[PDB]
Amino acid sequence: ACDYTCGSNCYSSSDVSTAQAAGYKLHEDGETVGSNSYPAKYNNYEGFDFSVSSPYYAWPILSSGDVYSGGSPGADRVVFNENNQLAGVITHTGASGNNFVECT
Ligand SMILES: Nc1nc2c(ncn2[C@@H]2O[C@H](CO)[C@@H](OP(=O)(O)O)[C@H]2O)c(=O)[nH]1
Ligand SMILES: [Ca+2]
Repeated sequence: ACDYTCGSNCYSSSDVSTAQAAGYKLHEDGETVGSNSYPAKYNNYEGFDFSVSSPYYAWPILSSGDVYSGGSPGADRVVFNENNQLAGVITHTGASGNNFVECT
């Protein structure tokens, strides 16, 4: 079963931890990759009910299993905070415009 389901993409907790670790590392080094400069600040316009405190940062999680290194970020993102705590997993899939919805 999927720990997180983003559209047709299935993710396990291990997939999320691996992606989060990569994104947090770049965050601590102040380095960014991709046209959207990930890891990027996530303002939570959607108003998701995250249990951990902000600031939040979004980092792409890929359905291929590989860690994001630039290029197309796809539609899914892992959101983490300054303490390297997981806030949630979100996606543009099934969301209007440039908004996000949570993966179930
Ligand atoms: N939907 C959404 N986009 C945000 C938020 N904070 C920052 N953004 C950024 O703003 C852009 C959308 O206006 C997003 O790019 P993306 O659409 O390429 O993912 C994303 O990087 C937020 O809270 N919600
Ligand atoms: Ca996987």
